[PDB]
Amino acid sequence: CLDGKDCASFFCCFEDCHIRIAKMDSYARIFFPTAFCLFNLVYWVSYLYLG
Amino acid sequence: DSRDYSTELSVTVAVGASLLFLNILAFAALYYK
Amino acid sequence: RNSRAIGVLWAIFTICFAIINVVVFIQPYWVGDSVSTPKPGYFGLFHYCVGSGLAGRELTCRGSFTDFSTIPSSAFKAAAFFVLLSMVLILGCITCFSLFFFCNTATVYKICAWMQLLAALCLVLGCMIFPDGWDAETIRDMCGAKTGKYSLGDCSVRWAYILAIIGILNALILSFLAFVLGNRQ
Ligand SMILES: CC(C)CCC[C@@H](C)[C@H]1CC[C@H]2[C@@H]3CC=C4C[C@@H](O)CC[C@]4(C)[C@H]3CC[C@]12C
Ligand SMILES: CCCCCCCCCC
Repeated sequence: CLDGKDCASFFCCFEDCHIRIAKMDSYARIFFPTAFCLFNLVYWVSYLYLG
Repeated sequence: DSRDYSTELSVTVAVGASLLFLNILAFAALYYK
Repeated sequence: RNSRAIGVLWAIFTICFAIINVVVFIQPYWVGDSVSTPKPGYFGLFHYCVGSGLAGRELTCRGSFTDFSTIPSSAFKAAAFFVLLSMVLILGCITCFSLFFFCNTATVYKICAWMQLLAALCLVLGCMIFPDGWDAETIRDMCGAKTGKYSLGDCSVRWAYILAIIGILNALILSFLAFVLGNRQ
């Protein structure tokens, strides 16, 4: 309504959203490893150089 | 010793202001579209 | 060319904000001493060092977020908890960067927009709650008697507290950037 669109829809992408659960493995194969690495990285830093 | 640490505050304020100015410049450039 | 460029720059700034967030979380140099301060030292969310004052400083250091019997007050506990949620949320969106190959951009940018906004809310709530924790007896003893709730007194805000405010503003502007990017293109 102000250079954007309906506050509810400009923010929330409820449109076209979901029976796409079948692709979850394809997400997890990237989502589960990557997250661990991030945590791992932070962990070591948080105890090695600056602990 | 220093007991105020004024120089540290000044330099970190400068760096933060620089980074915010980068973000604001990016946002303005995107808004011009 | 321009769209992927602004996306990459937004991702880089998001990573920089994550570094700032973890740095302000870990470090104890939030609030410092002054000449009027009787006992030299410093303290943060969980980790704090206080001077013995025998001959030099000999700052004994105590406190870690892992232990919950060493936090001066529950206000610092809540602040540390909220900064934990902020760090977790920003790291979650950094993970979501890797989700672009499968999900469409218009949804992933929105997901990080909401995640960064939630991280910003958590960080500002923690920052608001942190001054409320200066009523603890150790903080009063170190800073001074007149130090209290929203009363710095002898002590002063160090680089890390204002750096947390810098991170707050970064979180807000990055959230707005992600919101506009998601609808754009
Ligand atoms: C997997 C993703 C989504 C979230 C990961 C969050 C990680 C990075 C968080 C969760 C708990 C956190 C730890 C909690 C407590 C402490 C003790 C403190 O004295 C140093 C930091 C340290 C060691 C934290 C480091 C970061 C940490 C390991
Ligand atoms: C091309 C098919 C395989 C893609 C797998 C996803 C990348 C590897 C993640 C560890």
